[PDB]
Amino acid sequence: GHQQLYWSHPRKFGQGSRSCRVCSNRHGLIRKYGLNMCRQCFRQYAKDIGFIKLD
Amino acid sequence: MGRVRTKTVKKAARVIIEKYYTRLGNDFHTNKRVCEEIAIIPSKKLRNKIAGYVTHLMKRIQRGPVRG
Amino acid sequence: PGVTVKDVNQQEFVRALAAFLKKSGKLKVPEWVDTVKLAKHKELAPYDENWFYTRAASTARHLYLRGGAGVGSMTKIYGGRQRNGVMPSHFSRGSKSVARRVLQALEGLKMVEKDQDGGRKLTPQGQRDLDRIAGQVAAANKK
Amino acid sequence: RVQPIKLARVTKVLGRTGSQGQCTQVRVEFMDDTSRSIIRNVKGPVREGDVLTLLESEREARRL
Amino acid sequence: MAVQISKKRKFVADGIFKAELNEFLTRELAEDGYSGVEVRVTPTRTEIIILATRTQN
Amino acid sequence: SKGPLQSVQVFGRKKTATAVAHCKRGNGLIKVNGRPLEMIEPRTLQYKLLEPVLLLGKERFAGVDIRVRVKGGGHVAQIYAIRQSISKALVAYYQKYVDEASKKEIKDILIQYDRTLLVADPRRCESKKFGGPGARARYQKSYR
Amino acid sequence: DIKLFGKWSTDDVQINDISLQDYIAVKEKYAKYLPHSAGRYAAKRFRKAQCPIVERLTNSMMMHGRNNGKKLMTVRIVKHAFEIIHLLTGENPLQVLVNAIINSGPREDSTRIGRAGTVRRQAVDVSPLRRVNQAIWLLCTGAREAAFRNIKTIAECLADELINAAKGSSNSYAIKKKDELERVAKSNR
Amino acid sequence: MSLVIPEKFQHILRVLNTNIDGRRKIAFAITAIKGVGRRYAHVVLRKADIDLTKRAGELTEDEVERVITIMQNPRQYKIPDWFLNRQKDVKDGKYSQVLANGLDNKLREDLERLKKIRAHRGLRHFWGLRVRGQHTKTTGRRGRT
Amino acid sequence: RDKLNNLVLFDKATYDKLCKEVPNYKLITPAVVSERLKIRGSLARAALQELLSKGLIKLVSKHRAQVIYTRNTKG
RNA sequence: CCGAUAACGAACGAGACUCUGGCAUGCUAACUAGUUACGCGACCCCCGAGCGGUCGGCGUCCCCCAACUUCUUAGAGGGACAAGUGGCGUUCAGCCACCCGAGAUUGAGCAAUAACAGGUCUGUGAUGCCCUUAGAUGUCCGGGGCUGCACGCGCGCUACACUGACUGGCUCAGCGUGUGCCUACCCUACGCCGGCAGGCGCGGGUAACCCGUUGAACCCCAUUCGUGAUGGGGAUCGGGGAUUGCAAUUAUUCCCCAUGAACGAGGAAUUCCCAGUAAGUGCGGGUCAUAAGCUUGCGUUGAUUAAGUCCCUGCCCUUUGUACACACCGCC
Ligand SMILES: [Mg+2]
Ligand SMILES: [Mg+2]
Repeated sequence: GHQQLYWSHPRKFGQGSRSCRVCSNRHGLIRKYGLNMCRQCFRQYAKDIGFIKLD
Repeated sequence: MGRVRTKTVKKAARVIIEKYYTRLGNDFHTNKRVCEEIAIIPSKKLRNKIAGYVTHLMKRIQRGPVRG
Repeated sequence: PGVTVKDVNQQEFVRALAAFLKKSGKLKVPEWVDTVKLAKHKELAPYDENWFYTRAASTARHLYLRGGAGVGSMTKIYGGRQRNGVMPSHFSRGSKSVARRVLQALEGLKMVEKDQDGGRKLTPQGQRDLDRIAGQVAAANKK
Repeated sequence: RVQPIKLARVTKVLGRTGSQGQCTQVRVEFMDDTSRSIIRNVKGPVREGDVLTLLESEREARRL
Repeated sequence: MAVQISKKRKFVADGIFKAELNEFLTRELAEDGYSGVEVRVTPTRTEIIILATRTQN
Repeated sequence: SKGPLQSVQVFGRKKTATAVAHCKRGNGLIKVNGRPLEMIEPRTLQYKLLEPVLLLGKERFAGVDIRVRVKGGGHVAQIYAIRQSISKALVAYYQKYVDEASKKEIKDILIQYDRTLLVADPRRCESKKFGGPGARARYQKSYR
Repeated sequence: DIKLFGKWSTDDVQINDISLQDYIAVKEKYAKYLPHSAGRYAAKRFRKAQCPIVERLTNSMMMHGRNNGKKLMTVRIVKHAFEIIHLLTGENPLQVLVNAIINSGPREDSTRIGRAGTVRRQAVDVSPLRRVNQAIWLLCTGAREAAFRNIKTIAECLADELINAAKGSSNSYAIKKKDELERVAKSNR
Repeated sequence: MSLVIPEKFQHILRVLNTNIDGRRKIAFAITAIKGVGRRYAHVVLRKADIDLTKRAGELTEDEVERVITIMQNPRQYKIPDWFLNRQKDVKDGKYSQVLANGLDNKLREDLERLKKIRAHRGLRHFWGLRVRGQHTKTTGRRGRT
Repeated sequence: RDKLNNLVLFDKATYDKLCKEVPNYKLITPAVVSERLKIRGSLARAALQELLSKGLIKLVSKHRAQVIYTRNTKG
């Protein structure tokens, strides 16, 4: 709560630095092509994004 | 194995033979050309499967009656 | 009856050139030649203590075949399999220092030079002697 | 007492047998005497027209 | 351009914009007969046309 | 004996290994990638490279000047692409400038030796599926 | 004329049995300069017969994982093996190859499924295509284990495997195994 | 010139405190010493400036004494410091190479001082476990039972 | 099938035996002669190439994996 | 599907469809792909080749200072349909063989009516209900932990060797990624220092422009080894050094010198698989401050066996039995 230690621990890197841009989860995150998307969320939004399972 | 024609191609071939018997013939390429215009088939793959069956029935009908 | 280095066996050409480098006392060699291995992935130093002449002969014709090749290009060429022990094998590039020393030694012999871009390319005197040894090794081999 | 080994020429393939398709009944007439033809149960791929060895003569082929 | 981003990343970013825009519009106009949306993007401007059943609402 | 503009270019490929043979009028010689066919990397298959020139002899090669550029594939695929490229290039050049009656009397020998010397192999590769290490191989499954 | 490996004409070779004469591809129209041709001989039935038998030998040599695709190695293996037999016998190595296959061809076998309730092993004959396939496989697997833990080279151990089989000296792996298959067919005929 | 075994041949001979074979190649035979690998053998025989195609039983006496002083005093003959065993040692800070049972004495020294200082690594050594952090839940059961 | 104890080098009994019997039979390979003479085989490679330089045998193959020699042609 | 036929005609699913692979010297075009021709060269030559040979050397959109799309890219089209022949078959649906053909079964994607109290509340600002809610099961910080080992099981990788390992030389790919709203994290050529891991300065690249002609491994060519748990094996462990991070001990990873453990083809059992398939063999992506023995792809080398069956194991249909219908995990 005090400012010196509330955010003292850095997260410049690692798995905690990155989160899903739809649900803030940190597991199964796709970082390719700047996606930054939780994978279940990406499977949900793939059609709107433009990804098609041609085969 | 696995060269059995579907009822889709079989039925369509019998229709066009009945409706245009004169314009057809014994040549596959001629048959697929006349089938190109008289009927609206979207697929070339379906198109020449129909013409293949029509050329098969043309040999049958020139030497005997058939179901159609 | 003109002969290019491309028109002889490269196996016999390379050893012929290294013997010429052995005879010509001009090519300088460093003092660690009996000590270090040729690459990261090698389990043992080369059996020929004349490996430096062999390698200088190799990189001589390599710069003949295509120019503009630098140290990283050289370590890529001479790279090889690394067993990785229990891990499955991979590809490890050659050592930089061994290739650099060869390039700077041939530089000192003055039949190779820096390009307008990076890397090094043969001098006209360079391919002059290369086609000279290629012709004579061809004539000896054919008969 | 040992019958001479001879050859038999395949005429037609009867089908498969042995409860797994491993064997194959076949009708064969000897080229020594082309009148006589028996069924022999072969092992392996056999076509029609090719010939095959026979260590005996009297033994025919039953099912399986 | 170095200030610019790669074209592959650009199309991904566009689809990200379209997906998020569609979801936000869905959750905002859920009762207002929301149907769909399209975007036309030009260097001059970007246009958003929302297709719905009750536009007067 | 001096006829210019007398040249063809015929490709040939197998397993993503294209090999374009340039053919033109000239004295009898052969070179791939700037080196003769004899000085090649898989010298155990060096007989297969000189196999086409052995079929119809060097006499039908003495009036021609052919050089090949090769890219792609591996050692075997390059060699096979090269030998079929040579046969296709010579046969097409012969068909272009002189009679096909004598083009046939070498084409028949080529096909009745090996049809791959004139007809490229249609097989390339099969994609990998997510159920096993390879195209059809599947990972080990265990019930206990 | 064709000169497989630069020598060893295939025009003076003969096949003594019509059983395998129509299934061996050593003839002139099946005479190749090298035992290497990716001719798609396994695409459908009864194609492997028309594939040259020396090509089949190199095919049956690459075995047991560490060399399952090294056709170049099996070609130089049969190349040196042809030299070795040609040295110590002098006759046509393709001829001794044909004779070795003929001898090692098992003319009878057991089906092993003769009776449902209890294993019976009904004795049956062997089709020619099985004759060559088993004969070559016995020769190649004999060569495989003849030099597993000794100084002997793969080319040499294959060579004496072929020589003993072709001469019927019964000290060959192929002759022992073929004889064993005959014995059981006699036993349960 | 590929002749018979010489009269001055040792079929088995003693180096330092232990025996090394003679039928083997010189570099690959002196590796039998507890502390020399194939790299060390090659690089000291190269500095010894003698043959490498002859066996260990071809090693005449002056060659024997030549190569043992090399292998006991490597740094004094321009062997690099990074080639050594006890580089920048914990006792004297002095580069050196350990051979024969001298390796076993330095190895024992580290193990007993690790137990003495009661570090985690020494405790694992004492308990007969692994030290490099590798897992033990599934493997290593042969070493215990 | 217990042990081989192959001889690293020649001696009185074997060196003369090699020089008297080797160039007589048809197959002269390092593997064959090492089986016959219980020699090591690295020695066999050195011995055969010295015999080839002595002109008692003729070279057939000269391959990296296997080198094969044969007896001289009688005439 | 064809056929007998109280049925006739349909619809879903299969198919059809989309993508992908092979062929078009057919069309459309390209300095971010190039190819032939030519002008300078550089070297080989010169016995004499001279319209000689090599060049990923330089130029001919440096814009007036060549043509063209064969090779590359990718659009529009075509092309294959059991179409030709022969044989079998009720002579019907089809099957097999062969000529010509690039191709005579390319792989995938999608996928019915329904069922599994199947898995997921730990993907979600999806969610009912319950619990907790200031000494917090909210939330932050620090340390430990998810690794911990008397043992059993599964997926794997490395090997048991000479078809080999080491040393050197020669040497050909294709997928595909590459500088960030948050988010401080990119691929990297060259030159120099270091043996190596690495370090320093200039570059290039938001990309068919640079890395990169992706100089990959396997394989190929020569030397050594020599049947020895041996130069196989690199497990275990000691010492030292670098990179990343705020932090490396319970060792992140990597590099070097050491030691060299079992393992000599594996019981009963058991998995996967039919053509560029298995298998060996590397390389990308995802994970990533650091990183693959995993996974997903890509390419290279490349076969043996079969064109059959219900014997085993499963699954489906028909018949049959039913006191089951919450439907056998039932009723009783
Ligand atoms: Mg479908
Ligand atoms: Mg060590």
